[PDB]
Amino acid sequence: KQRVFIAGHRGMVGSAIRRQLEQRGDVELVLRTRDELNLLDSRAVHDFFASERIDQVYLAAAKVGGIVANNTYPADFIYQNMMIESNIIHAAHQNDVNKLLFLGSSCIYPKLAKQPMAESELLQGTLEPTNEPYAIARIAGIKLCESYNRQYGRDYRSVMPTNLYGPHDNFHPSNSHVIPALLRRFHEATAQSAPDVVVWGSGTPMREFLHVDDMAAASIHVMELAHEVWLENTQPMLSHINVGTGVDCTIRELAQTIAKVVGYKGRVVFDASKPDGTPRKLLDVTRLHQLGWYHEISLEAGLASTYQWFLENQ
Amino acid sequence: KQRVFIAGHRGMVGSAIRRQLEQRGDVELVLRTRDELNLLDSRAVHDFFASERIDQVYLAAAKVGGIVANNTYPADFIYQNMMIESNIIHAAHQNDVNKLLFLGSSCIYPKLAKQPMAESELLQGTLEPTNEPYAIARIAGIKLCESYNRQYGRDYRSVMPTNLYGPHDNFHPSNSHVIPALLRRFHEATAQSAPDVVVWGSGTPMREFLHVDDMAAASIHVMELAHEVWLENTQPMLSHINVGTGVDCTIRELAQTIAKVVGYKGRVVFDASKPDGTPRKLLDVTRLHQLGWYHEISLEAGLASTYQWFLENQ
Ligand SMILES: NC(=O)c1ccc[n+]([C@@H]2O[C@H](COP(=O)([O-])OP(=O)(O)OC[C@H]3O[C@@H](n4cnc5c(N)ncnc54)[C@H](OP(=O)(O)O)[C@@H]3O)[C@@H](O)[C@H]2O)c1
Ligand SMILES: NC(=O)c1ccc[n+]([C@@H]2O[C@H](COP(=O)([O-])OP(=O)(O)OC[C@H]3O[C@@H](n4cnc5c(N)ncnc54)[C@H](OP(=O)(O)O)[C@@H]3O)[C@@H](O)[C@H]2O)c1
Repeated sequence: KQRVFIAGHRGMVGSAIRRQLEQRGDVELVLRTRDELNLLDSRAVHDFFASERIDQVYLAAAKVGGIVANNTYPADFIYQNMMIESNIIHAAHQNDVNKLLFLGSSCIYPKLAKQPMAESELLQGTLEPTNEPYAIARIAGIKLCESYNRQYGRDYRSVMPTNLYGPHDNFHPSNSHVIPALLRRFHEATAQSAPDVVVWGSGTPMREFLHVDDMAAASIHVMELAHEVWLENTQPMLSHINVGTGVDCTIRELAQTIAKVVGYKGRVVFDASKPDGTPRKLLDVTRLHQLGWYHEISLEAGLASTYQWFLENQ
Repeated sequence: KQRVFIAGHRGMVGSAIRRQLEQRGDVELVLRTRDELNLLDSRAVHDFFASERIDQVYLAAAKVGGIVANNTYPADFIYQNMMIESNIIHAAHQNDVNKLLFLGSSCIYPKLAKQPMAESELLQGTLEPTNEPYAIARIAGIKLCESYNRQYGRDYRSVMPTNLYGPHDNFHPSNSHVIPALLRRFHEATAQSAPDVVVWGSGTPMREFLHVDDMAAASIHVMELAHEVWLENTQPMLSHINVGTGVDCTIRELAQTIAKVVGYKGRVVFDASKPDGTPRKLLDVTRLHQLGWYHEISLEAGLASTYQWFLENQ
């Protein structure tokens, strides 16, 4: 059996990967909670790699937050992500771990990128300021992977998710991520018999959403492809792979779908006196498709299962 | 007296800073060689900051090299610079060091930036591939400084030099940096009575060069300006300051000047069958000038003194 370390295994993405691999009689999972292993401590991370005989790493540990957190604690987001990724990648190489998958973010891309965003949009323009420190740390993780690949002949791959949703998200009305926020807001409005739920903006911007279990499936698929196939569809210094659906949906359609999913019978209202973001933002997933993976979970089916998860975990 | 840690004090830039501050009866220098303090070791760096009562840090330690090294050892250049800067900045903040100057590189700028390059060219386009890993590590250092400034109210400033030359450079014919390489090549051609020295390219590209002692002077000037004056001339998320002359010179003029400086009486020859780089590359130093510093060392005077340094240190 392959000994697989899922860093960050209790996180939203890491736990989705663990759920699928836990079914794999060919894999032996090696898991450490934060309390057992602080990924910021270089010595502790090296001691772990020197004693645990790992074959593969899923690097799903990160300091991640929403708009308020990213603007309020920028040093936490840059410093902690730099250190976690540098520690893990360095220790993996020192202990002859040849396979690693770095799970990043779509905040890597420029604020005004061409849509849909192909992987080659990386570094083509200015970042969103809210996420800039975090994004630079994420980009440094990709470039660590590519530099170890080039200098040492490692196989350190990387995937960048689009907006994610699903079990183990933060379902609080204040979340800046629209899916969990709206699921929660509509749930509470249906409990209260509120006449309406008002969403800021016009509802016209188009966005892209992927269920976390699809993210995990794509991630395992990308990790386990033959190296020559992964090489054919990447370039050494442009190596990351976008993971998503490649399909747009208006915030209007999303909100109306959520309202149906939850059984809300009041009105969804958009307040267009508040500003919209850019008109369209989504990943180009041609590379992923070419690599033979296509998502399985449609928005309405994924929202419904995600809401059932929330219901069972209130 | 202010207790000033010059990280990297034996380096080309760090030693220039040390030469000038060593004359300052208001400053107490705290210096550690690599053998005494490995800047990659987070624990050792934190122990140093916890015991040495530092007031100011000049962060001049880095893993720096030329074209062959950057392409050959990309992981060394990204990983070591990430760790040195993350360790120092984190330990400085944990121990209430409020003032720091991060000394970076002009490789931060896009390959096809607008010339002359203002600070706002950062992140506007794709990096030069040779230096990409190094450049990302450098950019992460700026963004660490800005994030600690914003989250904690620190005063972690940053300067980006143009091409540097001067004492303590590597004067080997194989250096990819044109000034030290040409000084050495012309020195050897004058020793050998070689009829000519052939330089690849046409000699038409325009480049910018700054003597290291000017770099050090500008760096100390920027570190010691009042914070409100530094704030007036920067922005929190666009905080770095270019250090240079702002003036172009053709590689032709440079080579002919070097030949005169060394006393070569053979011919300088350009072989235009070999390709040139971009036609023009230099920093816009308006911000530095506005902050009241202007370079003092002209090219011919700086080449002559630098050659006299080489002569005395063969
Ligand atoms: N506040 C937000 O809006 C928010 C936050 C997280 C996730 N999300 C949603 O979930 C999506 C995916 O999140 P994600 O899975 O990347 O993040 P995540 O759910 O926060 O998972 C990151 C995992 O890394 C662990 N970790 C962080 N630092 C560690 C350290 N020093 N040592 C060991 N473990 C460490 C975290 O543990 P600890 O929790 O113990 O720190 C956590 O289990 C995000 O894109 C967003 O859609 C939203
Ligand atoms: N090969 C090249 O072409 C080359 C190399 C260096 C400088 N330069 C010229 O000099 C210009 C400025 O160079 P620079 O001053 O930034 O570089 P530098 O002269 O190499 O100085 C960097 C200093 O940091 C020290 N350092 C690096 N890692 C360290 C660690 N882990 N612990 C403690 N000390 C550490 C180095 O010590 P150690 O030497 O002991 O590693 C060195 O003293 C470059 O732009 C170029 O013009 C050229």
